[PDB]
Amino acid sequence: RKESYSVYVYKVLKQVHPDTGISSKAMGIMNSFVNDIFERIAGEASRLAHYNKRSTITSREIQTAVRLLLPGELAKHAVSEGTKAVTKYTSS
Amino acid sequence: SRKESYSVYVYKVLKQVHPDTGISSKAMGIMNSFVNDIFERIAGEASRLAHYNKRSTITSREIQTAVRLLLPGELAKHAVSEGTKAVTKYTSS
Amino acid sequence: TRSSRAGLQFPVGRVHRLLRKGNYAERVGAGAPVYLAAVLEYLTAEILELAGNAARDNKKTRIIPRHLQLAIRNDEELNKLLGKVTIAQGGVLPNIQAVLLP
Amino acid sequence: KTRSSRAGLQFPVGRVHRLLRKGNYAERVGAGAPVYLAAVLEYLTAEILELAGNAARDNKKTRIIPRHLQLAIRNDEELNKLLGKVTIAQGGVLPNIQAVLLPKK
Amino acid sequence: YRPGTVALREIRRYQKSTELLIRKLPFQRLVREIAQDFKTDLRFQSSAVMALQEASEAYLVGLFEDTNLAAIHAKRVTIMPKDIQLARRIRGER
Amino acid sequence: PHRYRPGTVALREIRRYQKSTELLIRKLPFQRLVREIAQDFKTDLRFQSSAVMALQEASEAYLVGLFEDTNLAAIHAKRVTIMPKDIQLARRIRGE
Amino acid sequence: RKVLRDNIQGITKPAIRRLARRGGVKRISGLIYEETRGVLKVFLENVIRDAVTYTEHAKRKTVTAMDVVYALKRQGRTLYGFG
Amino acid sequence: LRDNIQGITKPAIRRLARRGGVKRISGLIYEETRGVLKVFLENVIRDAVTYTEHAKRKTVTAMDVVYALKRQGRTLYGFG
Amino acid sequence: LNGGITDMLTELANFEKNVSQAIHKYNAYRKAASVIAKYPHKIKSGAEAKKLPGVGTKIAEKIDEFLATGKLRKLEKIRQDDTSSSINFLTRVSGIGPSAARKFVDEGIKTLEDLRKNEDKLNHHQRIGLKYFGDFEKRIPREEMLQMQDIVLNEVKKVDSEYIATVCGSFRRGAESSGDMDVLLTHPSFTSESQPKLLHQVVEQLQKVHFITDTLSKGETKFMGVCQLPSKNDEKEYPHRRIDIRLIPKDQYYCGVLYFTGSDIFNKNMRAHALEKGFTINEYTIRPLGVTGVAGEPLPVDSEKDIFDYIQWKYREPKDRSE
DNA sequence: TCGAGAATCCCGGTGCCGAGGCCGCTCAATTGGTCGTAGACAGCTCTAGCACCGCTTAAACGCACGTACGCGCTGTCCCCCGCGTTTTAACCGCCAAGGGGATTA
DNA sequence: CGTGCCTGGAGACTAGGGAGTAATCCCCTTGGCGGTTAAAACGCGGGGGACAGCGCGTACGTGCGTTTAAGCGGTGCTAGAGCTGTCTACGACCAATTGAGCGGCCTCGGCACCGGGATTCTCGA
DNA sequence: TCCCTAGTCTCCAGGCACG
Repeated sequence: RKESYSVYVYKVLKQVHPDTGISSKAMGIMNSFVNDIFERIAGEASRLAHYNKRSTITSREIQTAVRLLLPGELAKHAVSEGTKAVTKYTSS
Repeated sequence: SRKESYSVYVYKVLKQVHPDTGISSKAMGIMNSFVNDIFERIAGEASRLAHYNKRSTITSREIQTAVRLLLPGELAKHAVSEGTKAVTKYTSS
Repeated sequence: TRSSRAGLQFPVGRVHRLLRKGNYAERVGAGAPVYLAAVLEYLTAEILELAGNAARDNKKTRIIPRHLQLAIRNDEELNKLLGKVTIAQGGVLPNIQAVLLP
Repeated sequence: KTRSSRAGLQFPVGRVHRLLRKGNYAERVGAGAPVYLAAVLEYLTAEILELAGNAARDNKKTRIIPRHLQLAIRNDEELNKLLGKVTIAQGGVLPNIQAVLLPKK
Repeated sequence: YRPGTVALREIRRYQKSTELLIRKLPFQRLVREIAQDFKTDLRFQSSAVMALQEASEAYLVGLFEDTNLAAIHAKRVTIMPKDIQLARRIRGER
Repeated sequence: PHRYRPGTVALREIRRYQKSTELLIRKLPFQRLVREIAQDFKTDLRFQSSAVMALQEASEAYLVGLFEDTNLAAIHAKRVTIMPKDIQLARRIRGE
Repeated sequence: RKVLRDNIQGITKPAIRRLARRGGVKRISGLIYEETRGVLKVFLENVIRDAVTYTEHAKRKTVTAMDVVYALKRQGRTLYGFG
Repeated sequence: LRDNIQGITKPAIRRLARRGGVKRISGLIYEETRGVLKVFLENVIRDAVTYTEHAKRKTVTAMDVVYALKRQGRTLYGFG
Repeated sequence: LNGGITDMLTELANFEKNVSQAIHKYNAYRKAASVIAKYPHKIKSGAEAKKLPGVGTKIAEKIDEFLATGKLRKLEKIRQDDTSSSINFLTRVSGIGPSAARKFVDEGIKTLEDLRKNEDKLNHHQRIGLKYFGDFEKRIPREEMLQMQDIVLNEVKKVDSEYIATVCGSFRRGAESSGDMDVLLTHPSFTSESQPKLLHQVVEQLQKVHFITDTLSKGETKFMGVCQLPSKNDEKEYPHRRIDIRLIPKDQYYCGVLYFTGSDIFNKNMRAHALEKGFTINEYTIRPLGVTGVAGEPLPVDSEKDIFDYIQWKYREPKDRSE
């Protein structure tokens, strides 16, 4: 399996468009996109933490790095979804 | 707090290079920034290689590879020569 | 489960372990993996929805890399997100200069 | 005995070791890595400083000015490739005048 | 047919398509030739060769698009080597 | 009466603006513009004087690079005057 | 204590001319000033957004110079010497 | 070897330019294009062989090519 | 029966309070000392006292060392510290605290002789504290405190019959002595939604009758100064005492007086009873507490008994308000 | 091609501030131990990169051939450069209001 | 269609973070005022760059006959990619330990600056 | 300094990923 997220990709795709298929090449491209975004966000968070001299990786720095990376409306919607997700995880 | 910089090492190297040359404090800070930039770049390259090599140690082989990657042109070829010989001294007590 | 507890789709524990083994920080927040998974899911959702729009523009029921590249070029914020990333066999967005036209 | 003296270097070795350990760059750090990094730093610093001193001799100024360092960096090609996306504060730009802009009659 | 009409048709056909348009055997030969300058008797995975070919195609496509944009900027319809050098200087390659 | 050639004071000071390394940007207007731009991001935020000087220097560098690119572009079109269309072409070629 | 606006005109035509001559342009049209102001505003805004974000992530109220350096690296400028 | 740079045919270069949306290409373009192609390929293959040698492996892997392309600033998708 | 441990912990707490500038240690040491003095049993082992809440590792180790050796090495070394002793002596005077005493010791001023010799370096409050350093440290007898309270009440009634002055605190609780006088004053025209000179008139009346001798600070809500009961033309003059008078709204005067009556344990017990009864009780008023903890509109306050019945608690006299 | 004139350079002299230079004081590199283990190394197994060969077929290669568009020529025009003139703002200094910090309750 | 792990929840143990704000007074900070003087705005030739059209020619698309190398279908065949099992150097970690480095405080000439005078381009005729 | 909540190991298992 080599630690892929393809099952999650298919689940989310069916969540968005349950009536369409995906190529294996397309699935690999999406997996690489997810990996690249993860690495970029992680490097941004680490650089922020060192720049803020903190010895932990926290959700505050995650939101900061995401706001750095994503463009305006995309950053607003993504941070909104992340805040709601954190609210649901902490409350429940 | 105590701030760390390579100012003394830079001054000693400059004296070793040009015995009768001065330098400004702003120039010293520029040199410090260059040194820090090269340090961070080499460190990140070596870490990326080690993750690519899935190794848990940072070896002198990774330093040679990092120098071969980041450094351009003849500066790449001479520096490794200066490295391994210096590494030889570390292996020569 | 943790992905059930957050209600998301990507494996949150997988992301936690990836952050742990990524050697990015001494300590890693527990809700930090939730936030990272949420952002990844958001981005993947927007990418897939644009992909489905482009696929139905091409009347094809399979997601194709050409449609993916066309969507990535067609969205301004997404194009600026992944401008320096190349997609295999995705082609290029059709763009003919007006001066080339007769 | 200092490790930089044990290598014969001028830049600090153990300082680099402490920075690399604190840099969270890797799980483990080998001994010869600080030696190689220090050697590379010394070589780059020497190459920059020699060019700067030559420029200052050409500029007839005993101290090194940031413009002198910038001119030296623009003079060398490998350094320019190394520092192409680096800006020198108060370094100016190398004299570059267009041939079409030259006046002829 | 009309000069340009075939050209524009081929332009649109190439922009709609997604193939490589590069001979894989000559590309492998060129990659091996360049690799001989770096390390003799080296092996290359086939998928790696296809990926390198595709990356080369991407770089060439970007460079050619920039060259055409420059030609329109230089009020010229034919792309000339001066445009390629102007783009490479503007793009910061050399 | 002794007026220099119409393209000679222009050729003058180009060497003088290349040999010098000053800011060439008025510091008070730069700080005012910086404060104006930062207020739309956040009201009642402080900017250090060193920060303002560095930002001014960075903007000067970006503008210098863009202007050099535009000069090369005008030379590409066998022209002398720098045009806003040339600046647009340069920005497109950079990718911004 | 009173906020101000319309400082984009603060970049005077003489200033633009000096900057261009430093860049080395023989002749400049008058329309260059407006577009130059626009490009400068765009670049400064792109840098300042990330600068303010870096400042607030550090929960500080002053725009720090190290934050500016981090932003310049984020935008791939990496000015040296300062900080 | 066997003028492998000449392997990029003039019709192939024209096909690439049409994919690049070029309406007319001069005759000198076909050689400088080959030159630039070599330059990009050389600057990529150098780093690739460097990575593979640091891998101490006798075969060039595709993931090495991807890592080098990222080191060359051109992110590529389609290999992992 | 832990007097010595409490005494040695009090001076240790002073080191964390005024010298170390660590309230996070001073308050903890003070709570531990209060609990040790509150235990009517002999302390034999640090582990035995560790059963009491608020006593941890450092406190237990210090108590064991004090019991075994009769002193503490750190305490002995810090008591002999000239800088620490000078800072502690300087902080004893009002107006000088941690930073003030630290700067004074840094500037060579270590004794009251330097304090008098540097009157230019002392502010009005600091000068008043230096002038009345010995007078402020004396206790005020219940007879002298009652006489001064009666004089203040007479001055208030002369200033305004609608003025209401209440002497809260230990004197209200019936203690035979207090270190200072704390008066809570109200006016029917001064409410939560209602003059800035009402306290000024009372201050002028008290100063005119030569009751208040000096004023440290005077605002529209509270005034603090030094006052002293006059002698009968043949006896020694009474020592100066600190008098503070705070003006409160009519709807807030009863809650302020109840809070200032004490004691701290009684206030905590009443607040806990109110919180368990779904109410919040403060110095200003008492408010209902919602199901989500959101406080409603504060209930009207007109008497202490009304507040006690608000939290469903029997009204207790201030003498019974020890805990 | 000189020549007046104007921008530039060089040289002397001047004053001022920072590069270094020194010196006392520390915490971070050194010494010298241990101790779990990363990977080093030997070894074994499958697999994909070669490696090659016959067929096909279409990309390509070379070649007539028109034409258009790059370019060089021309005039022609108007925009911005140079030089002088008139505000003007920035800028350095010089002032006073409030934000943060102090003790104390 | 079993089936093969596996993170999810629950101990077990351990580290940062906050446990007190109001009331009054004072200093540092910051924002506005004012002369002034370099500097920016304005204004006016005019001439030199921008630019539009004409001629042309040659070089590049374009259609076509041909071929040859690239796919493309076999075929095998092994170098080495990858995975496994030890053990062993070896990096990490701990506890003194001293000294390279750091902070503070001179100082004296490098170097900016000024001013004059000599230098040399430079437009104009 | 004491605390309390959150970041580590660890530790099986009803259950998701896999071929």
